[PDB]
Amino acid sequence: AEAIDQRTFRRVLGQFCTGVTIITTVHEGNPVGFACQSFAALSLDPPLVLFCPTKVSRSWKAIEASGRFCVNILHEKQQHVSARFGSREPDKFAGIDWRPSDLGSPIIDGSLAHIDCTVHDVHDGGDHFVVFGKVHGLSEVPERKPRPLLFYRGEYTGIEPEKNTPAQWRDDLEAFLTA
Amino acid sequence: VTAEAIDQRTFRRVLGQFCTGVTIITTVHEGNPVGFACQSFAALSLDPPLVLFCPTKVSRSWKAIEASGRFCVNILHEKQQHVSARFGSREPDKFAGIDWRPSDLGSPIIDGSLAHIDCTVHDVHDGGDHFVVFGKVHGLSEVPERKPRPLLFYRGEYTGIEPEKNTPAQWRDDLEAFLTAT
Repeated sequence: AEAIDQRTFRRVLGQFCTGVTIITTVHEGNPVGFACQSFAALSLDPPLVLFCPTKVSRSWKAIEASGRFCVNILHEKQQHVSARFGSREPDKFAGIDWRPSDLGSPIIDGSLAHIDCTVHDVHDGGDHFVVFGKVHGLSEVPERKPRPLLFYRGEYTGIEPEKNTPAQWRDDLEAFLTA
Repeated sequence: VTAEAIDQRTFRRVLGQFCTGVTIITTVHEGNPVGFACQSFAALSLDPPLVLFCPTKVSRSWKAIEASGRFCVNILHEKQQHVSARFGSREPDKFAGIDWRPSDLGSPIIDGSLAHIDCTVHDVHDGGDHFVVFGKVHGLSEVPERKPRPLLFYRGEYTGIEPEKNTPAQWRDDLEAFLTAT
């Protein structure tokens, strides 16, 4: 009954659709990363983001040690990259083109956007941590078609661009960070 | 030394490249239903079962949620763009013309939503010009069943999925698996 309760959490929370990130660092010379969907924009002033690694994550411990990370937001053509980071295969950056950011963290070629960060604060979050990052630089790749990789009810998907609709807002007290 | 190095227009443009669902987060306070639209939501923990959301420090709804001690998260269907629009307006009664009923804890469920999650306030942290609020999950539901077509927000616009793109996914590394992985 414990395992069924956990299956229900996974299914119901899966109804909230998200993009997909790879969060990366370099620790003593080698590139390190993990796939993550528990990402959000947090604050404009100061500029902050958050992400939620598991308490058992090996990749987060490398980020904690360096104090630096880059967030790569994935394009739908990068489904293979996400699958690679999700596996137990060694040498995860093999065959994947990348370059260091201004702070030294891996930027993956072909992404929609990247965000160059330092670790700002860390909190306990049950069986996960919540990590705040301070933003030091960011950009989107020009002329790449805006088609994000999605994750919804346990499967990869993408958008139908014919559905794109302008949004108007008036309540300034509750403004989205991205409007 | 106080540093200002990030342009605000650039922040909004770049962070909009991360696509999200759309929620309405609700409570009852001083005999009235209260709610707001929010994209800063995430699944947080399995054991214990937790979620998080991030209201602005100036939020009217957060003051009501803080006082009552409880909230319900409603995940919207693509045909509910009109609900998100009303909650994003300055109308004095936002629940007018929108069908709703109380959850087991006593917070508004929006009829026609894809799913809802019934919570109590668990902890609260400072997050710059926002707060980060943790909720303890007491109930959750994805019925009555509706065709699985979520309302999305991407690059400052509403959108939706192409269901022909839906593809199964496998995850061998248990130490890093998503909370919602099958």
